[PDB]
Amino acid sequence: WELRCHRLQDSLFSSDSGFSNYRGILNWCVVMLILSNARLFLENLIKYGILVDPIQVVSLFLKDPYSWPAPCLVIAANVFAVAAFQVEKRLAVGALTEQAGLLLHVANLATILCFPAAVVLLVESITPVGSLLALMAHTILFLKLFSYRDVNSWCRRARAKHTVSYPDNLTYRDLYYFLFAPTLCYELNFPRSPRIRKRFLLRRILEMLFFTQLQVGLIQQWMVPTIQNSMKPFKDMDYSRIIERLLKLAVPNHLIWLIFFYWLFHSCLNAVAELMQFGDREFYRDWWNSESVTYFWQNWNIPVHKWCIRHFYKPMLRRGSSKWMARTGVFLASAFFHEYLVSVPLRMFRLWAFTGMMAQIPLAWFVGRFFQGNYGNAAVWLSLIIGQPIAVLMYVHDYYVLNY
Amino acid sequence: WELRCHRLQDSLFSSDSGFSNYRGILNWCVVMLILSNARLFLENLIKYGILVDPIQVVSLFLKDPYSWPAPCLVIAANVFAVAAFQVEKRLAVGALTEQAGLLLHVANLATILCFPAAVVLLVESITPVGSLLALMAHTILFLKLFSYRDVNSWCRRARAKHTVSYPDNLTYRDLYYFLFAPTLCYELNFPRSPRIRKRFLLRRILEMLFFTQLQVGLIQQWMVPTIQNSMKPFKDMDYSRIIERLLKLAVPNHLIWLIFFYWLFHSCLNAVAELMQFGDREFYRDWWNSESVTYFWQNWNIPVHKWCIRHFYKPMLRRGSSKWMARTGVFLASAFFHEYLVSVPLRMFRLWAFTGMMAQIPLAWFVGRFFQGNYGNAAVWLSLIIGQPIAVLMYVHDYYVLNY
Ligand SMILES: CCCCCCCC/C=C\CCCCCCCC(=O)SCCNC(=O)CCNC(=O)[C@H](O)C(C)(C)COP(=O)(O)OP(=O)(O)OC[C@H]1O[C@@H](n2cnc3c(N)ncnc32)[C@H](O)[C@@H]1OP(=O)(O)O
Ligand SMILES: CCCCCCCC/C=C\CCCCCCCC(=O)SCCNC(=O)CCNC(=O)[C@H](O)C(C)(C)COP(=O)(O)OP(=O)(O)OC[C@H]1O[C@@H](n2cnc3c(N)ncnc32)[C@H](O)[C@@H]1OP(=O)(O)O
Repeated sequence: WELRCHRLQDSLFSSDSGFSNYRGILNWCVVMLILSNARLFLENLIKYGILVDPIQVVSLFLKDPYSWPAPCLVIAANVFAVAAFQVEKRLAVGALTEQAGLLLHVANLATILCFPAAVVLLVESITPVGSLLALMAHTILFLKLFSYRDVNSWCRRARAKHTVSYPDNLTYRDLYYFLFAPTLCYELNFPRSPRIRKRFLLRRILEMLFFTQLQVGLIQQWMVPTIQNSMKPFKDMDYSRIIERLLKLAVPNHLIWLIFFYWLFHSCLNAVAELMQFGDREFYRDWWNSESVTYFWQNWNIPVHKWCIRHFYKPMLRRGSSKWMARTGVFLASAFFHEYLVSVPLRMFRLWAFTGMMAQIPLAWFVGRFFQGNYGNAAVWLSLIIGQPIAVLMYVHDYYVLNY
Repeated sequence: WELRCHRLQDSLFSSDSGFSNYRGILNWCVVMLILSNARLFLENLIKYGILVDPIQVVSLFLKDPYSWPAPCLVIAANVFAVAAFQVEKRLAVGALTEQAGLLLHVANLATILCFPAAVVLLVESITPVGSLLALMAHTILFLKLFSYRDVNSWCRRARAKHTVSYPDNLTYRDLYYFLFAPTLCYELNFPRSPRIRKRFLLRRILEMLFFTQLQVGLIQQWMVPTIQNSMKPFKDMDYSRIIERLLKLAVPNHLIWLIFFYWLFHSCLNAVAELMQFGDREFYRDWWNSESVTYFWQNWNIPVHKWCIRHFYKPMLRRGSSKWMARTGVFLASAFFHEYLVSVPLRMFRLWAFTGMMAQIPLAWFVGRFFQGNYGNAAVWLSLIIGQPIAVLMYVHDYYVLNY
């Protein structure tokens, strides 16, 4: 019975092991967060929720609507929605010329982009956090209407040669189901879930509330005191002081962005999809396992990646153009939308976001051409800390100092 | 081109996805620890390492050896090692009766267990942290010598009917290579690595030093102030106060035990195995992914599990006994060794460790019969926080209060 029991192996944590199953770490983080903050979350939940008076605020908005510009914009987006729908319904039956339809759709999209920006920059009575919601609603509406017109154009061009054909997909039910759906690519037959899971909805709502409380606590107890150490704007300040102050904020800002990602792309979108019985719930991929910046940029946001691939990248390639030109176009569009979403709601136009997005390129080349394995993943995790979140934190800090 | 792109799926974080690859979380923890504590680690490393004078302490021990009982015990363990080796070498050639050899081996093992305990309980000049090292060395020596005599007995009984046979494996080189090897199961041919990786050794030493500094910082900045809030012993204290105080210490104690596991079972053992070119490096398995307490107890420590299975469990089953009796025997041996390793170095004999190990049973039954999936893993992670680490923390706290 002298037989052997040892054999060449390697410990699980070592990179040469090829081990990947680490769900226990996630469950540990959840258990630690709950054990540490459950009493405070319950206290704050009772305190705030005992003041829940939605009828009060609804009536208040109903007494004077012209004093709340952000919900008025979120409501007026439906005018552009109905305009695009009417253009499409006339294009199907009505013999409206395709060039006229294209021109009207381009006008509708340009107005969708330009109207909220004008109303925000001109009306000084709108808060810089409802302005962001209005601008996000209008950006999402712009992308969704682009996809809508594109898919309907494809189906129309096809028609010249349990399931729904082309002309019977133009209804307000389908259009509005698409407008509220957690996706930016239009289809005629969406995949559906069998039923609404109430425990799933409850857990998602609890996650949303808990991470909201956690983010407010993080901000008000870690970043506001650190900012109030020396309240000066980042503009008109030596680079040494800028870096010295950003070193104290890089970590809590990173945690805030992580909580943003989780409670926005996992819990909120799954709650919406569960309420709507939406089938496809692939809203993200393993960006945390990225070994280069390009993998992270592709896999951190799947809706926008699908949109860029299906309506912006591949149509541009099919018309004849090098991949470099299409990548440059995507880069410029992303920079423009970063500006649209950051500078406009704050009315603060600096060169920080642009140079951040620019310096993101040689960093990507370096991480791709020098690091590999777990060191590439560490370099990506480090680039997330001193990358674009810093360029947004500078804006938010300068605004909080200049305006309070 | 109206074809579809959506399909029924589920987000990666949801338990219904079946996703497991989460190495990015580990790399994130490492990057965060480094970014947060690198300056302090470098400062403390410079400060302490500029005092490195090993020749000084070696000479000091050489001037008066009778004043340092712990290294004298760690040195005197070699006497028992050589005694067992001589018994075996005489059993091979020398016609020593097998019953006499068995009796001498039993006497040697009983002395291995009883001598350090007596020297510790009788000599009051030994520190309660060198006492633990001596007791651990003698426990490990006891287990290793048990395995040695068992394997040699198997090979001898077989003999009555690149590679090494039985009689040519009895040498001081092989015995001492086994004694320093990170394993408790003896073999005649160990698997070997091809070469010593210097970068691997450097990273393991750096991990050891870094986690040592981190643990000292955790203790001296989180648990010593919390203890000094009201310095009273856990004995002669109301249960309400006991639980109220343990609630403030459950978390840092858990983090301390996690760092213990990592820097002891991964970095230290891999450094030793790399210095010795040891092949098998499976020192642990995915205990963090456990869905019941039994899986965790089996997979958290692979050396002791292999020992219990190969020399204690299976030999007991082959002689005829129900599985319940063997499990009870393992439980009693583990309780005895917990006492031997905790109570003796502190000279403090209470009923806390025994009732902790006892209450571990109905907790295991409950977690097995009620929870499943990620909830079982959460229950196991919660049982690790209020389980045995608490029963060791009570001992250490009472000692630190009573003695300083
Ligand atoms: C917005 C809300 C945010 C909430 C909080 C989120 C937290 C996230 C969590 C944690 C990180 C912290 C936050 C870090 C980041 C913060 C950034 C902001 O917040 S800015 C704010 C404003 N928003 C933007 O400015 C848009 C940002 N970008 C995006 O949303 C997308 O990720 C985007 C637009 C970048 C996706 O675009 P693509 O990179 O997928 O596009 P293509 O270039 O077409 O990629 C396809 C790739 O495949 C290759 N390819 C080649 N042949 C192909 C083929 N046949 N088919 C497909 N691909 C092909 C192509 O060459 C390309 O790869 P090749 O770049 O060259 O390496
Ligand atoms: C020591 C240094 C620690 C440093 C820090 C570590 C940190 C760790 C990290 C994080 C957690 C925090 C710390 C929590 C824990 C702290 C506890 C202490 O520190 S106490 C201190 C003193 N030491 C002890 O008292 C020993 C503790 N125990 C151990 O070391 C082992 O894990 C031990 C002895 C429990 C392993 O024994 P088995 O459970 O493997 O033994 P069997 O019962 O034979 O298991 C085999 C199983 O397979 C089944 N089986 C059935 N047929 C089989 C067959 N044919 N072959 C094999 N198995 C079979 C058997 O029925 C059994 O499973 P069925 O229990 O019934 O569910």
